Amino acid sequence: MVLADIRSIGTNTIDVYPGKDFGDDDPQYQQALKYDDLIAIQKQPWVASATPAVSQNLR
Amino acid sequence: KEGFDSAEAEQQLTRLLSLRHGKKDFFTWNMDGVLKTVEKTTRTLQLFLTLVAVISLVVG
Amino acid sequence: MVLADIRSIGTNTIDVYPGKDFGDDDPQYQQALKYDDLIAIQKQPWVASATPAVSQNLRLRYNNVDVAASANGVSGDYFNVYGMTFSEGNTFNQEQLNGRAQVVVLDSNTRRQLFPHKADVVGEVILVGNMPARVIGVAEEKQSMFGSSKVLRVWLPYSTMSGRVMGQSWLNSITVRVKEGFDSAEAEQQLTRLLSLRHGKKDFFTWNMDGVLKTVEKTTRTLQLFLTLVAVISLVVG
Amino acid sequence: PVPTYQTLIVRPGDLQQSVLAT
Amino acid sequence: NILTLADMSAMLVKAQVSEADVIHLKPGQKAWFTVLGDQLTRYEGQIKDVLPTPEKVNDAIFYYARFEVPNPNGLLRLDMTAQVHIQLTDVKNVLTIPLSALGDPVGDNRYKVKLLRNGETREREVTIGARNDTDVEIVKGLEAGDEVVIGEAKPGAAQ
Amino acid sequence: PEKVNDAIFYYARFEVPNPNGLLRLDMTAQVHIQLTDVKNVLTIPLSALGDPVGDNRYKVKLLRNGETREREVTIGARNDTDVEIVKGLEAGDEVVIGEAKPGAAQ
Amino acid sequence: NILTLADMSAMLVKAQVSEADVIHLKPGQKAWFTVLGDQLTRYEGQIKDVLPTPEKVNDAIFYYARFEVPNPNGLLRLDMTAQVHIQLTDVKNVLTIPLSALGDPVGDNRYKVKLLRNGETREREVTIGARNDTDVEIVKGLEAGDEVVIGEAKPGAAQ
Amino acid sequence: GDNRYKVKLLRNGETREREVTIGARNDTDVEIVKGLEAGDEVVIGEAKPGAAQ
Repeated sequence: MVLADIRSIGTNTIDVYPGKDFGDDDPQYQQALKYDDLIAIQKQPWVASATPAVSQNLR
Repeated sequence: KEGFDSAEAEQQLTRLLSLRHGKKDFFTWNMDGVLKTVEKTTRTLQLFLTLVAVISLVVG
Repeated sequence: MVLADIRSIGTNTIDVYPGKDFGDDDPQYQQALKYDDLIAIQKQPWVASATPAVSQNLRLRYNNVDVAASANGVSGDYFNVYGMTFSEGNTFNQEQLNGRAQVVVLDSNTRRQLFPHKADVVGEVILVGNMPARVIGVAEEKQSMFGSSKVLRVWLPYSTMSGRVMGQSWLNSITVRVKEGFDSAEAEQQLTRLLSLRHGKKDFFTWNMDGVLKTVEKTTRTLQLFLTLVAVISLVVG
Repeated sequence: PVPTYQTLIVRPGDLQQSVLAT
Repeated sequence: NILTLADMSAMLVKAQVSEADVIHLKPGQKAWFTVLGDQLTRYEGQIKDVLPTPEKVNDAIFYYARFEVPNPNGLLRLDMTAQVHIQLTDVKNVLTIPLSALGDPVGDNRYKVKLLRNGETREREVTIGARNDTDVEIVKGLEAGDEVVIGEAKPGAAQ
Repeated sequence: PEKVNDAIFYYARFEVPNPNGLLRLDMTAQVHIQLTDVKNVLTIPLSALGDPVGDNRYKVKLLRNGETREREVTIGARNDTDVEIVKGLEAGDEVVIGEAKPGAAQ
Repeated sequence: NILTLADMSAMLVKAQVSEADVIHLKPGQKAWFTVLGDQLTRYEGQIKDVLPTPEKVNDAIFYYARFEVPNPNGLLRLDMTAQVHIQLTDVKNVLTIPLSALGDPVGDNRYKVKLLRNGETREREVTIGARNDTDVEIVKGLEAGDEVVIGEAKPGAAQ
Repeated sequence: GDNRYKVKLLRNGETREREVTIGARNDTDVEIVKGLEAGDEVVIGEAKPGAAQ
């Protein structure tokens, strides 16, 4: 039960962190990330998939 | 995929992103390996519990 | 062991929050949170103590090495109540908490970068942001957590940070420790009403710790129940 | 458990209060 | 603005002391400073005065002060960072307790454990007035030459 | 008034004498203003309050019957310790400041 | 502003050296640079001078320096990024210690075990400020030709 | 980030790296101009310098 709950995440994530780490601000604020990259990023055969992720609040 | 190890490729992707971008920056957090170790942990708990139980039962 | 790791954060803590909850931005960005607010907040008898919290990453020039680093305006009970071990030096007196000394705590790793020499830390001064700061204490991490890949981190009395290198009244949060062995559920709503009072609106947004504490306690003791019971039953069968 | 204690020899010192500034 | 000019025969420093300490700082008090880039090469001189008009960086007001350092050899580029030590008073022939091991009951009373010749640590209440960035000028309750368990002190604890 | 984002503010002025040349310009200054007595009236402890709507103000209290009962009250003045209560509660009444329950006998 | 003009026959560079090192950088010192887009095609020349007026980027003050690279071929577009290696010094007839072997006691002291003619190794404290990515410059502290234990250094321990 | 070692396999069956200069970083493969001979096998997977296969 617990293992299926955990491995439910796609085996389990390598989210891009363009800064330093979770506590970072400005270098993390500046971001050269490109979805175009995902092309060659997906080029590696072992990579079953890799996906875009972004979000924001709005009124 | 492949059942492939998380420990590998991330370093390949490390240099990869160190290339496709001119500088290291992606600074991503490791996958699956945490699942690996927690799996070893839980199965280890299975080992302790089931083994002491069965030993006690043999004592029975 | 595990509880000591958990109760290492004592009883209790009501960190003050803006906005709504953890994910909020602008309402959370704005903070109607005077540190003065703590006065009446500390006035409540059931409270044992309550402390301010704030933090700011900033560039740090020094001799030759010149890099930005995160920093943390906090209580002197911080490393104390966390029980965090010191690489060197001590925390600070409340008197010198009022003294606004340029004393400061740093990562051991930060020293690793700053000091290839491994020179003695105490009495040395390094500017933070702009203000010079006479470093003294530095503390070793009390956790492994190597996967955290921790970066540069720094600690100040909050009075100095929020004060003479920020000046804002609105700190990031305020720890609130109850006395009496008092329940987490009760009074937190009363403090909620308190913020519904001293502020005119629903802005408490705080999280809490005997809830999760007591429940994981029941959980672990429950594990003790299952394990010890099945064991003893099997042994009686023996 | 060693009762070892870090310690110092107090002496009639002279005040060095001055502070600093960027 | 065609072109700016400047006289570098002598360099002025803007020492931005915090507003909390500006009440002191009597003119002509002697002070010294040093640049980050040369690590250890002390410069020194008289303080000149205090600027009447403050400017702030968001939080916390700051007040300037000036020196008049000589500039041989063409060193010291404009707007170079410079750490600055301003001098407060030097009362002497008096002990000051390191803050590392202070005990402060009530916030007024002040116990302090110290090692004895017996090897027995024992605390004493002490009164203290003056306080320092690093220590506190004790006035009563402890003799000079006393061993003082700066680390992990407890009362009554023989070592 | 000149606002600073949230909350409007209003100024007030003194005229302090300045001997000895002290007090630099734009120095921070903590300020106490005297308000006034509002005596001859009950003031409720802050914890004791029941505060529905944020307008309404029920107040559970103990009766001679030993049964608690709330009374809605009007309260304007507020203090760090208590709040003034002009109406809705008689003097000499006990007030179940702790673990109050409306309609409940003790 | 109808239009603008520029003499593209000599491309001046704005090498923004940090304030920590501006105290050095003596004029006429030889230096070289390279662009990101051509990877490996070194350009080089004399340093010309240093600009008196710094311009900060929030944190950390910086000071410019200029060269005078020839520009044939019509290459080198304006405001191109350029990595810059400014010759710090050309010290010579002087020993340097490999980084792997050196020990660094206290925070200033530097023990360095060396083989002796006796064949018994002995450490020596050495004074070193100058340092490179691969080595630390030792003007003084070790007699020339002494062998040094690059690995597993042990004072007083013969090989 | 300047130097470019490249482990390859020899006829000996022993792998050996060679430092190489490379200009173009074409998206599929980089363009090596020097430091490696043609016809050489290249241990693209799980490479180890100085290691016989």
